[PDB]
Amino acid sequence: AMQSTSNHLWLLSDILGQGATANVFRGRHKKTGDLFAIKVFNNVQMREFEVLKKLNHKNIVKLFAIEEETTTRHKVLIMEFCPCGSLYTVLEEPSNAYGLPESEFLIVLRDVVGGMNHLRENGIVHRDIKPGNIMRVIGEDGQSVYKLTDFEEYLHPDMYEDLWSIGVTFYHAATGSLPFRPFEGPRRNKEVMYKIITGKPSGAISGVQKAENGPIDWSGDMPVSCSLSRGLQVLLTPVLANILEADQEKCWGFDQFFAETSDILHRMVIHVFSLQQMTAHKIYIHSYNTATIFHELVYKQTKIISSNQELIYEGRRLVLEPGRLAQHFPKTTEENPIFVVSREPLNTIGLIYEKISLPKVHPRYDLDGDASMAKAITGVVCYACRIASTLLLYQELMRKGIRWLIELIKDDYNETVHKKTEVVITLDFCIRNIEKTVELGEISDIHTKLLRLSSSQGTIETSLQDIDSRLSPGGSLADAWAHQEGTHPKDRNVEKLQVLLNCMTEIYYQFKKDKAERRLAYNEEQIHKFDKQKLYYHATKAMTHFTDECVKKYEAFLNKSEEWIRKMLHLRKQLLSLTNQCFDIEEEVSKYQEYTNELQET
Ligand SMILES: Nc1nc2oc3ccc(C4CCS(=O)(=O)CC4)cc3c(=O)c2cc1C(=O)O
Repeated sequence: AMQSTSNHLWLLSDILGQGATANVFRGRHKKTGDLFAIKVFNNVQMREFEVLKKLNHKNIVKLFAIEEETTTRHKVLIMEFCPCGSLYTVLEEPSNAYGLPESEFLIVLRDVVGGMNHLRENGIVHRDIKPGNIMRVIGEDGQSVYKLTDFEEYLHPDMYEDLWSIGVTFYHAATGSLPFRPFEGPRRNKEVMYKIITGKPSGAISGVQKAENGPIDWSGDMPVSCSLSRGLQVLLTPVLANILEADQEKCWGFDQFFAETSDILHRMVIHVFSLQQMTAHKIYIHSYNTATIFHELVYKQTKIISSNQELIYEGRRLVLEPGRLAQHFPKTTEENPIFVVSREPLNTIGLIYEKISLPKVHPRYDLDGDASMAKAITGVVCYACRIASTLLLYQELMRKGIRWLIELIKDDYNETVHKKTEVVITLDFCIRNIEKTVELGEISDIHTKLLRLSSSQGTIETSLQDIDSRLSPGGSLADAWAHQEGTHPKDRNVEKLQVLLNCMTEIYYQFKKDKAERRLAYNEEQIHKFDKQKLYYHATKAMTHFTDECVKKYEAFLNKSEEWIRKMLHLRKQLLSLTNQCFDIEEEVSKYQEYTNELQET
């Protein structure tokens, strides 16, 4: 049994979204077989619907045609089918439980901004913009494409009794959670939800009531679990904070919103890894800005002075001209960035993350309880699987940066030998050319000064070959410990966690299907119970392997890194002083090579 039309037909089982106005079915065309989104209304239109046909944009679901059903003669809308679901469906997956991927987040912001701007150029107010009103289509290039279509938690404080729901959506897509949540959720604590919005804190964007009828934990920054880069949070926070307060006097409006959002999307990314702080970063800088502004953003994200920023890329030093535009910088990835080191001693911090534990599993056979329990616990393992791959990246980036920096130091040492041979040759060809010619005080004073030079020049040679003995294998500065301390891709730790993650996701997706069915049979009930216990042994087995292998080896590698940083900073100061002791005596032998060697006489 199913409904049909002159051109389309759809089954009642293939139902997608179910709402108050109408329901949307997955239907096909009678002549082509192509799939469409059929909207059948449960219950002026012929003009306001044909004006939505001509609406053609990448970020808007195309309304193809309007046909009338066969049996009920209901107005049926034929719309573009988006097989991936809505943004809410995307945010339901455990990998996005603590926030969208950073690249995926930019696609959402681009399509959402690009879609509403085309609707404002035509004059359509969306009123309600939630992850449910944002569909997802896979483009011809494999990247997601988000589209608006349909035009309690996403309401303005005055409407609770336009840019608001956009700020709630972007915060939801960035943290994996809502900005304003009471204790028992926005249900019976609905009056608390309104008291949270009317608190008008302005600068703050979050309000978490972690106790029943307790306080409201405000914050102006993103949570630690945010999977966006710290450079992206700095540019995102003021956009939300200025669109999340009831004051129209203090509201931004679309023009300042569209301007500041277009500013973010037009910035390219320069990947930088602070080798001394063991921190990776992303610099959002416009392609027309100069490298001076680039060093400014690095200082605002690492507190390293701009003049002290020494850059390494692909095994060599990197000199940035202060006027060199950002679009001419070398292309960088998260795995091949620009290592920044500084002569000033820096604190070794490492990666900062929110340390979460497994929530306990209840024995109550609750199809809704087990589902909401399985969703949070699988998102925790994803976060632990996320941090595990980040710690592995930090360690492998550390090994390349250290294995490079020792070659850059050995390059500064080899340049010092070049200036040493230039002084030794000058010394010998000037201390012996005097012996050839050899009124006595004018010559004996030279040898009491030429022999002081060759003596202090020799002490440089001894303290140089000492550094050459330190930059040798096993010379109290070898990078061999980096390969024998932390975790490696050979251990395959990220994949070992990904194995237990898929089993927990398959159990979650099954419990998500078990909740749709109102009740289960006796046989299916015991499978829902047996796999609910396996969900605990997988999460417990993963958290054991995560903390007792990934974290321990990481903190052992980091602790060994902080010591090696000091021993490296120590050797750099010596080699710098030893080279400065070569330049000032390269010119001290210049005061005597032309002095007495060239007397005056006709
Ligand atoms: N044009 C539209 N195309 C739509 O395609 C959809 C395709 C798939 C799904 C499901 C995938 C897996 S799942 O787990 O079952 C969750 C939902 C939902 C939709 C959907 O809701 C939808 C709405 C519209 C609209 O215009 O409202």
